[PDB]
Amino acid sequence: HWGYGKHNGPEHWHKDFPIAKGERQSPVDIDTHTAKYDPSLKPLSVSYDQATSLRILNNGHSFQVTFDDSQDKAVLKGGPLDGTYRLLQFHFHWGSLDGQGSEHTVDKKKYAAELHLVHWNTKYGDVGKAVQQPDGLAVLGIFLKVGSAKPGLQKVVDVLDSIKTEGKSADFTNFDPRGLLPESLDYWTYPGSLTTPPLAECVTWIVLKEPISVSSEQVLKFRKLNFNGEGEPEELMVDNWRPAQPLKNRQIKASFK
Ligand SMILES: CCN[C@H]1C[C@@H](C)S(=O)(=O)c2sc(S(N)(=O)=O)cc21
Ligand SMILES: [Zn+2]
Repeated sequence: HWGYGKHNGPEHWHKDFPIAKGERQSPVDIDTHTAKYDPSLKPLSVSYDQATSLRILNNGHSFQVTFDDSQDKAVLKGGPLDGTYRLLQFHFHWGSLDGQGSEHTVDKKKYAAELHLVHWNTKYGDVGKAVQQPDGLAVLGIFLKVGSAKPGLQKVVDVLDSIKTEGKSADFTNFDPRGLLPESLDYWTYPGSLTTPPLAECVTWIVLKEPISVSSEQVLKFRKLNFNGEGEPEELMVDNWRPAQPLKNRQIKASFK
């Protein structure tokens, strides 16, 4: 029922999910002059060497790649986190034009897209329990700007025509998510929420400072996906981003000066 259109988009979500007007909603604008450098923050530890991707699917809101999270194969540790978080899936948010598409903004600047790598805290046993806890999820957010092609993204781009419409999925094994990371792991972090329904306030956000570059031809392929199912009127899957929400009583911390 919810989506990103005029009649079911983010301005309507509160009617079904009242937490939309909550105290720790995401995304937010990162004001770089107001963020606080925190020397107590540790470097991120990203251990994706043993990642096992399974499937790629169009869920009607985005496309996502899912991973085997039945063991500690691909994990995120360190940074602002206590304990071990397992990689579950990644997905993107993007725009109709190159000047919009990211969810987070930096000094009000929007990027062409935003990549979310979603991880859940293993102390809670399964992702469903984790979403009910204030430290249940950690999402690594990476900005995409348009420039040179990202070789590590091309395998994803090449299969999108096979999942054009809602509900379509395909086998997507042996994909290495390390190919999507920037060089630097410097980051901002703040406590927030899922950016789609159910909008649960269960996420430690880790947003990387360094964007990755993708080519115009790569992003164009994202824009050819459909929100609709096969045999419904065609509606292009674009602008699947939630606008920035009020920071309220939160401080954004930076790992770097
Ligand atoms: C379409 C629903 N997506 C929801 C529910 C679960 C799928 S999830 O994996 O906990 C997750 S992560 C994000 S985001 N955009 O904050 O990273 C949204 C979602
Ligand atoms: Zn997302």
